[PDB]
Amino acid sequence: YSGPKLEDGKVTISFMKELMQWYKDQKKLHRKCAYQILVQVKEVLSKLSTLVETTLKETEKITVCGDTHGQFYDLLNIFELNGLPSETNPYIFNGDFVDRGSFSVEVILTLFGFKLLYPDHFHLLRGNHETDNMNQIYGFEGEVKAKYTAQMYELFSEVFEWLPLAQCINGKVLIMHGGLFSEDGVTLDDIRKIERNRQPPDSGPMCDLLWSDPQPQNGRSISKRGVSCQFGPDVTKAFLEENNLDYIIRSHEVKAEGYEVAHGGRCVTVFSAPNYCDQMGNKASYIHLQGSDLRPQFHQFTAVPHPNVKPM
Ligand SMILES: CCCOC[C@@H]1C[C@H]2O[C@@H]1[C@H](C(=O)O)[C@@H]2C(=O)O
Ligand SMILES: [Mn+2]
Ligand SMILES: [Mn+2]
Repeated sequence: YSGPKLEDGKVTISFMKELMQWYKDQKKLHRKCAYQILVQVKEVLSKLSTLVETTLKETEKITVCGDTHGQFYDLLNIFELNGLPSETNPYIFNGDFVDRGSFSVEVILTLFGFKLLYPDHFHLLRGNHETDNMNQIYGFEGEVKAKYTAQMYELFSEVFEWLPLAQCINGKVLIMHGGLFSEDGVTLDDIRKIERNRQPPDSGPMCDLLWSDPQPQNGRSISKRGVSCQFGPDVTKAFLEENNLDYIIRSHEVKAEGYEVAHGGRCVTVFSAPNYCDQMGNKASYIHLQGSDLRPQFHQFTAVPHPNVKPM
């Protein structure tokens, strides 16, 4: 009976510590508490712009993480290496929290819980895996149905629809899960105006932000993924200039080193799922930014042990 409980229906730091320990021990958060986090976080997210704009004063830092894919024990490792989230220790998790990994429910409810506890200092951006098509195929819909009910998954889907699509730091660093656009002339204004509470279209700004990848050569190509595009160093350069930006931070691609600096330093990939699917053997990384110095400082980390549940 000693499960983690909300206090007056609200998330507290005490609750989060209890939750993370509960999840470490492979136990289930009660459906009614899961429900409350989901409805409350939907309210919080629905009030946000499609483009979150964050001001980082001279002394403040922020941590940017890439894909986590239900690798809950590696998530806790991030917090042990880099400290728990707080108003003095803000985080951005750049999409793809669920699917692939076997602890997606644990990752996402932990992330939502911290979103509720620190709404102004804990940021969640939508990934391509925070969608129906992907969830149906790649594990999350199954996991929710196994641990809770079909109805619970519908609520998760409707919550994902309210996740912002991009974040801009000090008007200079733009963060999105996928990347830049299939068409020329897209601006920050276009992004702000995206009605995001939906499943992504097959093409468009919303699709691109979740799906596109950088390529080494100039111009654009059809995506190997079958949706969106591959964009070259020249595409990046122009977009940044037209929008008065310094560089972009994206995720969406595994790197053996857990990060990649491409397009002449203008396109940065960060990936936070080490030894992805227990198979890839890749390192992962998180990024430190300061605002007195918006240049990314990379921190590589390796996978930690987890209980014997196979991917998917
Ligand atoms: C094309 C290969 C690039 O790496 C693929 C990675 C493995 C997972 O995370 C990314 C990729 C993505 O973000 O879409 C994969 C996935 O989420 O299915
Ligand atoms: Mn992705
Ligand atoms: Mn991914």
